[PDB]
Order: sequence, then structure tokens, then C-alpha cells
Amino acid sequence: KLASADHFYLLLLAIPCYQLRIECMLLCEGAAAVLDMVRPKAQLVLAAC
Amino acid sequence: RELADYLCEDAQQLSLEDTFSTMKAFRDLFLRALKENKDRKEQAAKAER
Amino acid sequence: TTALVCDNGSGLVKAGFAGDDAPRAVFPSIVGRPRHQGVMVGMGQKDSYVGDEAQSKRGILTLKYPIEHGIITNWDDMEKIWHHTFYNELRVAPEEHPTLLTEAPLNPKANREKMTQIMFETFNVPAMYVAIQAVLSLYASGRTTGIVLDSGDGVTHNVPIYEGYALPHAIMRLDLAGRDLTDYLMKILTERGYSFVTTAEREIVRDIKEKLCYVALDFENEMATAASSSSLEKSYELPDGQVITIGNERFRCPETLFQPSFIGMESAGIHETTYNSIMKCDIDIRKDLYANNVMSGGTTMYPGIADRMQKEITALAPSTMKIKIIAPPERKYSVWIGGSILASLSTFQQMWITKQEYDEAGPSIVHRKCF
Amino acid sequence: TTALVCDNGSGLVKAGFAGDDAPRAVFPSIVGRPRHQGVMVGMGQKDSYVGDEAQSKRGILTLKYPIEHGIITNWDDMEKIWHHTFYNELRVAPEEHPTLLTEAPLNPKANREKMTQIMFETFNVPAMYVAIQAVLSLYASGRTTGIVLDSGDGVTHNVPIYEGYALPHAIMRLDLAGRDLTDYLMKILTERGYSFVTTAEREIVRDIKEKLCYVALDFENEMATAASSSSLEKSYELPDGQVITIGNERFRCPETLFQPSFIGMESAGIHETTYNSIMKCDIDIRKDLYANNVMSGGTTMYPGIADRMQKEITALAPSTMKIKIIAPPERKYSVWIGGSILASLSTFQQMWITKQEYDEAGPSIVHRKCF
Ligand SMILES: Nc1ncnc2c1ncn2[C@@H]1O[C@H](COP(=O)(O)OP(=O)(O)O)[C@@H](O)[C@H]1O
Ligand SMILES: Nc1ncnc2c1ncn2[C@@H]1O[C@H](COP(=O)(O)OP(=O)(O)O)[C@@H](O)[C@H]1O
Ligand SMILES: [Mg+2]
Ligand SMILES: [Mg+2]
Repeated sequence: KLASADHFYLLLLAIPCYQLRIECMLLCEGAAAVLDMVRPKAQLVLAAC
Repeated sequence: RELADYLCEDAQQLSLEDTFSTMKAFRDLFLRALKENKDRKEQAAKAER
Repeated sequence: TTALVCDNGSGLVKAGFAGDDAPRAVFPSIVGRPRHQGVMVGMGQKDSYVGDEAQSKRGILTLKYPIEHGIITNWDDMEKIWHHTFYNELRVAPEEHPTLLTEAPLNPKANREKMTQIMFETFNVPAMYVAIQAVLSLYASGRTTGIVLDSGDGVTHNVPIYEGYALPHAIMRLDLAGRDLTDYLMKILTERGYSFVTTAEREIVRDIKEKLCYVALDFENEMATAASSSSLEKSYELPDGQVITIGNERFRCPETLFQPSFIGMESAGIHETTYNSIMKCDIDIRKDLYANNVMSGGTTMYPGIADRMQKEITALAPSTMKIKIIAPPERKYSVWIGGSILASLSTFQQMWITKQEYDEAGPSIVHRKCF
Repeated sequence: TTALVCDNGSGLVKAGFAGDDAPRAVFPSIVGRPRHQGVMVGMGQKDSYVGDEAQSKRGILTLKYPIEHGIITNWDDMEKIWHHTFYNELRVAPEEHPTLLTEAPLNPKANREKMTQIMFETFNVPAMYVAIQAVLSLYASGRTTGIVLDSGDGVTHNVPIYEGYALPHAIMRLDLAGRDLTDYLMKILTERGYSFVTTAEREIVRDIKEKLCYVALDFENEMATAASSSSLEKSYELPDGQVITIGNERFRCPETLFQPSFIGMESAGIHETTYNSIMKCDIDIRKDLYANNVMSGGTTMYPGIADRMQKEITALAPSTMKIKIIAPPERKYSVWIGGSILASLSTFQQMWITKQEYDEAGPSIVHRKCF
């Protein structure tokens, strides 16, 4: 009788340590995407200097 | 002093400017209530039409 | 009951039921009136052909577009369009089905007043709602924030949206879209000698634009390549069977989107409109907007437009910051798809405009209830 | 020797001879460039129209403002403006006449460096002077003390001056003036269905703003009156012969001066800028500034701005002392009138900036000489 969003939240609560794994996922992918962007431009700044 | 004795309040408190402000705001609420009741009657007449 | 989504677009009307992913009735918004002399007796032939019927018999018809630059010009023609999409294409009674409408930003308000009056008097509905098309395009992407460049058939408009709230002052409008590209393509096909003057020929030039045109990544190099060798030349077969061949007109036509001075407009291109729309916003909410360009509209089907968009914005943007052009493949119907998403929620049920609200508030609650 | 007074404002350059009452040469500061193609060979088709010629032939001219937000951005255009105002309007040699000039508060120093270098290297003068616009407006008001709200075309700045001492910390600047009101008036006219997108149309909307707009004394009562009765609607004739009629846009457009949240600015109105300027002064001299609220600039030409301004300050300030608004009828040219007052003084011979001072101390003696 619940909403399907509530079905998603109760499926989410049935997972051991889900939120830390989501944080692990986003920090790994986001920090990797930042590392792709930052270091060639930093090498370009070093080459300019 | 006559207005202080008229409204049954002691004259040591501000019985001159506060009565003017209270009464001015009450007369503005009188005209505003008249205006909103006229608007309510006119909108009810327009909805009935 | 099951709701309806009817994107009443400037060139094509996309109607269908809520909860669905494909719009059931996609048909162009035209009215075809006969101009020659009938000689058959037997009646049968109407005095006005609407939709695909006007497209099929277009060689003897004057075609009138009711919507011009997101503004409904002839209200009788648009009433005929609404009557055709309610009674013939979708075949639903209007007074038993909720129906979601779409409207372009910065419109004249009396256009919204007249649409509200027709949808509550002529095709009176149990409920309806009028909403901004770029918002529904963002809702199709599954994201809450981002900027939508919606380039339809009459209006190309930029809307940035932060946390589901469209920022009103930063929205800009440009009266340059697919009909003007069709008119410019009609103008430049006379260079090769292919003359097109009738309204029926505009559909042929539009089909040429749909099937063969594409956005150049670098315009000057594509000039040099097309003028150098005949590699980008492509041939098209006409309905009478003549074969034309077009070269640079494949990419001189969409370049009016990035250079509006080709058709005499003083205003800047869509990339500059996007950039100046973003600089009209606050600085702190800029971080969502460059990373969430969600393009929409039928004009954005040209298969070089995402890379050109990314190139022009990354030229314009500060270099420290991510540019991401989310161009979904179904972004033509993203207005309709996002309409089905928004119309298939229990949270939307309190947001409807009932007939009772129309009766107490006139046809003017659409300026208040609908943002 | 007659000096020259030439306010090089953001909106209109106002120039004339010193010792006089009215500026002889008032003309807008635009540089017009043709955007189309010339076909008619001969007859002096000059590539960059300046001033009144750019105003008259504006239908084929992209117009550029050299002064944007009180800052000389384009310098070659400003040199063309100075060349037109010296050689064509006044028709005087610069090398035999002193030239007074004006400047905005809190200006960059290199702006003053560049103006000094142009006024001593290109247009050689015997002497010249740079003054603050508010100081000259206070001088034309005939008072040594007072607070000046000068609202031009780009800058609305508040400057309090006590006994000739212009207080530097209490000066503030709000980037909301007449061009922003014109752009907002372009935005809100599209609700009535009138489109003005080109820079040529900006002069037409500016003329609408100059002729018809007025400051509301109470905004909500004017909303109630405008929504109730169509008595305040006023008609205007366009240069092509069409006639528009505008309603609440006569007073929704100057209300941006009191409510900058219309165009999306977090800062409050000019009244709060004036009041926060007043608390930055000493508590002894606040009483004199309340009775000496001087206005200048043409954005104060709306004929309801004084009573509304007095109402706003009297709401803001304590009512124990007197509030008075100094609004002379000629406060449009009060910058020029104060320059004409200051130029013909016997004391002002020893505060002139000579060419010998320029040669000794670079274009930098204006910083240590003037305030
Ligand atoms: N595959 C395509 N390639 C190029 N242009 C297209 C394509 N499909 C549609 N268009 C253009 O888009 C227009 C329809 O856009 P649409 O999304 O219906 O805008 P609106 O909803 O505002 O009418 C058509 O007139 C056509 O010119
Ligand atoms: N009669 C008027 N009514 C309303 N606004 C005016 C009027 N005259 C001028 N303005 C506005 O005020 C400005 C006047 O320019 P001014 O203040 O003299 O120099 P600037 O604004 O260039 O520093 C113009 O930009 C114009 O938009
Ligand atoms: Mg569309
Ligand atoms: Mg000025």
C-alpha cells in the first residue's frame, strides 16, 4: 500500500552500509574526473612558467 | 487629560499619541474592511452572474 | 483518469496519453485550404484539410500555420487543430480527461488568456495546466537543475533552472528557429536554380533540411572543404522525381543559429545567448549550469550540434570548469516525455486548475496559479 | 578667455561655453556603425556615425555606447565623441580654451590617467579640470553642504558632502539607472505583444520612457487603479506610424529604482542607499543632509519622484527632525550649470591644471590635485 518511492527507500534500508558505499562511489568517480581535468592544465601552467 | 479620563486610563502613560495611532489604524482598518466587503460582495455577484 | 499531454508546438503538435514514452499522435500544425476550382460533384472534399491529410494532398492547398513565433495568430485554425487532435487523432472526449499544455517563455499574456478560455469553454476539460516547455525538457532528463536551450519551430529560448525553480529574469528569447532556417534554405536554393515559392514547397525544403542538413564543427574549414572538393555534396529526390544536389547549404542553413546576421537579425547566436543567460544568474549556482546543458527542440536534431555547442561554450566559458552537453536521442519528444513524467505523479494532483477555480477567478488564474 | 563645460555622461554629452546658463550642445553619446551593405557609391558614406547623425539615421546603424556603467570602456569611440563635441558642435580650437570635465565617484585611477593623457596629448588644451558630478550638482544648487543622489544612465551613486568636504567612505554606488529601466521596459512590453530587440529600438523605448513614464506615489494603489480602471492608459505613436498604448508600464518601469528585485538584484532601493549613506556620516551632520537631499541626472526627471522620495526617507529616517528634497527643475543640466559656476571664478585660476604641470608630473597630477 506504500508509494513506489517508499518501496525504493525500504529496499535502500535493507542494505548494510549503503551510504558509505555511495560516498565511496561518488568520491572515486568524481576525484578521477577531477584528476583528468586538473593535471594536464597544471602541466600546461608549468610549461607556461 | 480629558481624553485620558474619557477612556478610563491613567494619564502617566502615553494617552495622547498612542490613542491617535490606535484610532488612525482603526479608521484605516474601517475603510479597508469596507473596501474588502465591497470586493467580496462584487466578486460574489460576478460569480453568481 | 489517464491524463493527456498535448505539446502544441509551433510546427508539429505532439499529443498522447500520460504514462507513456512514445507520443501517440505526432502531426504537423497546418491548415490546408483549397485554392483551385473543383469540378467533381459528390462533395466529400472539405474546405479545410488539417494535419496529415493536408500533407498528403498538399499540391492543391494553401497551407496556413496558426502558430507564428510561439504566438497563436489565427485562433480559428488553432481551434481546428485542437478539434482534430482531440476528436480524430487521439479520439478522446475532452470533458473526461486531464490535459497538460505547454507554453513558451516571455509570451504575451493574452495568448495564455485565450488558450485558457478555449480550454475551459470550447473544449472544456475537468482540469488542465499550462507549463514552461524547458522545465518539462529538464524533467525528461531525470535531473532537477540545469539549463535548457529549447529551439522549436518559432522560438529559440534559453532557460536556466536551479533546484526545479526556473529563474525568470535570466530567461532569454530569440525569434529564430526552424521556420526561419527553412525560409533561408528556400532563399539559398535559388543560387543553384531550384525555385520554391509555394507553401507546399516549404514542406519539401523542410524535408531537405531534416534529412540532409547538419551543423558544421568549424564553419570556415567546411567552406574550404566544400568549395575545394565535391565530397559533402548530397543528392535528394523530389516528389516529381527530379534529383537535386546540395553542397554547402547543408551547413549554411543551421549556421544562422550561430550567426543570426545571415537573415538580418542584429542579435547574437545561441551560444552567446546561453552564456549571457548564465552570466545573468548568480555565480554560486553556475556550477550546475555549465555541467547540465540539456538541449531540446526539433531544431536540435542536426548531427553536429552537441560538439559545436560544447566548442562554442568552452571557448566562451572560464577554462577551470566542466562543460557537459547532455543531448539525449529522444530530445524532440522530451517536452512530451517530461509531460508524461509530470502528469503521472500523485504529487501533481493538487496542482491542477479545476473548472471551479476558473469560474471564481476568470481566465486570469493562469497568470497566478501557473508560474 | 571663455572656458568650456562638457559633462561626458553615460547618457548624453552636455557641452557649452562657460559663464552661461544652458549647454549649447546636448547630444547622445552613441557611435553608429552600418550593419548592411552599401550599394550607392559616393555621397560621403562615412563608416561611423557619431551623435545626432547616428540618432537620425539609426535604422541601419548598430549603436554602441562608449560609456557603460560610468566607465569609459571603448576608448576610440569616446575619442570620436570628443572629436565631434569639439570640432562639429562647438567648432572651437581646444588649444585656446579651458575645458571642464566631469567624472563618476569611486572611479579607477587609470581611467583618470587615460582621460588626462587624451586631454593633454590628442586634444591639447591650455588647462582642464576633472570634478565629481555630485559636487558640481551641489554647487549649482547653491549650497556647500548636502547629500546628492545622482542617477544617470548607468550609475545611481549617493555622495554626501559637508562644507565642501566630500566624505569618501560614505559614498556608495548602485548599478541601476536609465538604461536598465529601458531594458526592463523592453522586457515588459512583450507582455502586450510589442517586440523591441534591436539597439535602434532602444532609442524608441527610451523616448517612450522619457515621454510617458512617471514615478508612482504608492505602488499598490496604482496596481489597484490600473487593474480596476483603464484610465491611466496612454497612447504613443511609433516612427513607422503605428500607435501603441501602455498601461501600468508607465510606473512599473521607474519602480525598479525603489525595488531592484524586479530585475533580480539583492540590493534595496535608492532610499535605503541614501539612508545607509546617512548612517555612515557623523551624527552631528546627519541633520543637515536630511534637509538637503539634492537630485541630479535625467533619471530624476519623472514627475512623481520628489514626493515619493520624501515619503521613503521619512519612512526610513526618524521623524523627529525635518526632511526636505531639493529638486530644481533644471537638475538635468545642474552638472553643467555647476561646471559653468566653477569655471568662471577668480579663485579657480589657481586650481587649473597647466601643460607645465602635465609635463612635470605626467598624467598623474590629477590624483594629488583633485579630490
Ligand atoms: N530530424 C530532424 N532534423 C532536422 N530538423 C528537424 C527534424 N525533426 C524536426 N525538425 C525541425 O523541428 C521542427 C519541429 O520542432 P518541434 O520540436 O516540434 O518544435 P515545436 O514543438 O516548438 O514546434 C520542424 O519544423 C523541423 O523543421
Ligand atoms: N524627460 C525625461 N524623463 C525621463 N528620463 C529622462 C528624461 N530625460 C533624460 N532621461 C534619462 O536620463 C538620462 C539623462 O542623461 P544624463 O543624466 O544627463 O547623463 P548620463 O545619464 O549620460 O550620465 C538619459 O539616459 C535618459 O534615459
Ligand atoms: Mg517545441
Ligand atoms: Mg549624466
